[PDB]
Amino acid sequence: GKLYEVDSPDSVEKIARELGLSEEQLRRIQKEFERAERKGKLVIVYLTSDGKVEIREVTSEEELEKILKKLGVDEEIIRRIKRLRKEGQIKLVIIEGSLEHHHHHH
Repeated sequence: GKLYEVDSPDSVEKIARELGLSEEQLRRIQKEFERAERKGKLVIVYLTSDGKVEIREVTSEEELEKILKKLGVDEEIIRRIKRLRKEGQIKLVIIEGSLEHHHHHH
C-alpha cells in the first residue's frame, strides 16, 4: 500500500477526490486534521479495498513505525516518512490498501 504526505487541509480534499471519498468521509479527515494540529499530535488515516476510512493517533515515531508495519506499507515509506516527521513538515498521513499488485520469480 502507498502513503500520501499531508501538510494542508486542502490536500485532504484533493486526495479524497483521488480515492473517491464521500462528503462525510472527507469532513471526518478534515476534523481529524484540525484536531491533530490543535493537540500537537500526528494522525494516520487508511482507505480499505471496500472504500472504508479508519483513523489512528500516535504519541511517538516508534508507535508510528509499528502502525505502518501493521498497515502493510513498504519499508522505504516507513524510513522516508520518518524523515518528514523529523523535519515536522507533515501533520497527517493517508494510506491506500486497494493498491495490490503481483511480482514473481523462478
